[PDB]
Amino acid sequence: VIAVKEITRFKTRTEEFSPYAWCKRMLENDPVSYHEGTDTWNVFKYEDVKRVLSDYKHFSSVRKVPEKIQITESDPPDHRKRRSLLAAAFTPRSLQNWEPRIQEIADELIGQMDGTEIDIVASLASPLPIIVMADLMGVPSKDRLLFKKWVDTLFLPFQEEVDKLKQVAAKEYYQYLYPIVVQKRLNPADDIISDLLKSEVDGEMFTDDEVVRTTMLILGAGVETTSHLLANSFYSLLYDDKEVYQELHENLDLVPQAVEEMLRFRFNLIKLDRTVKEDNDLLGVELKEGDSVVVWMSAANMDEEMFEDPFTLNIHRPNNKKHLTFGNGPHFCLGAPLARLEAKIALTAFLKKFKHIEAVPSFQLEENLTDSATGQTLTSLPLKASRM
Ligand code: HEM
Repeated sequence: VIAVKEITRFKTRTEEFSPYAWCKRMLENDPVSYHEGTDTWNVFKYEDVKRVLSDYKHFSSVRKVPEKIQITESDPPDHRKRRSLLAAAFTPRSLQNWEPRIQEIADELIGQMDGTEIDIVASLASPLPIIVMADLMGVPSKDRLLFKKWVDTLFLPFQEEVDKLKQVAAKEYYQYLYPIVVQKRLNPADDIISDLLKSEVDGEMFTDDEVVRTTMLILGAGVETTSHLLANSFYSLLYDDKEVYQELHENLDLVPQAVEEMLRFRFNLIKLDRTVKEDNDLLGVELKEGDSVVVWMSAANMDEEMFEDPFTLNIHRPNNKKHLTFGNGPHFCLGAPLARLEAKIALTAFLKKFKHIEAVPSFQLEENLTDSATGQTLTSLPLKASRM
């Protein structure tokens, strides 16, 4: 694995969190770039990133976990089958049915917020995805705090005393959930575990172990990323364009468009890796089998060939939803509708309750950021809210 910081070599976390000047420089001066220190080819332009992510015949997701559940690191023809197995639990019917459940959870969390000082990461951005996933999975509401404790340890964290805590949590999680999975095979309900147990593609079906382990992968894909989107949205409403909050407060139908502009502009720096599978000179440079390619979706999202005035936050830009933050092609995020729905529901609920927010002047961004797979992520974000 190549960390972003090995390529950017930025001095501060802040420059990764707000990397606009670097993206511009790469897009304009070196859009298909060889980085000798990591032996990577780096792709920045929108059209090139989109093509690389479509062209699984030349750019593989297999680098260098039971196989049936390894969806991200697989290529066609197995990838399609493995994705379809999981997709049975994320149908549009299910997503529509989830909306009132997610609403109720967001209402409970916002319910507990008071003109007092709120840590939006601790009070909303972290817990909402976790509590939602517990509910959607079919974990009994009585065990929510216990489940959340394991998820916090495993997926927001954060010592080779840490390794030990995670080993213990993973075992506790597995021995909690496995008997639930067993019970649900015999008595299905309307929940993710039950839908996974019934899923069948070309005669392939999940074992109970595979169901449990798929739930752990779902958490690993969805918790920290969704929390990053929620926290960054509030960051942007506090520090990027202060008028946007008022616009959304007076017109809640703008919230989905605002979420797409946060995915475009405030999800930094997200990249994906591929490995060349078939020799090719289609990016205009010849790459041979085994070469490493890094596609920078954060930069593609700032490409003026696709997005007008790309270094400005603009929720009215007509084509923000063409961003590449969820990928493109065969591996495009299976969670994207859920992620979009959680963010719309959370923001809307907060906007209903609070007329104004304001930044806390003592907050230092550099001291409240940590690494993640999808870019620098906020460990807290304080704000003052006016119930007004
Ligand atoms: C803002 C939130 C999210 C972001 C930005 C995000 C981003 C991504 C990206 C970029 C990929 C493509 C990886 C690749 O091509 O190598 C991906 C794949 C995936 N995402 Fe997400 N994701 C998010 C939330 C979620 C959630 C909530 C779930 C599940 C509940 C989830 C499940 C998946 C799965 C299963 C894949 C693999 C799909 C495949 O390989 O066919 N994601 N996501």
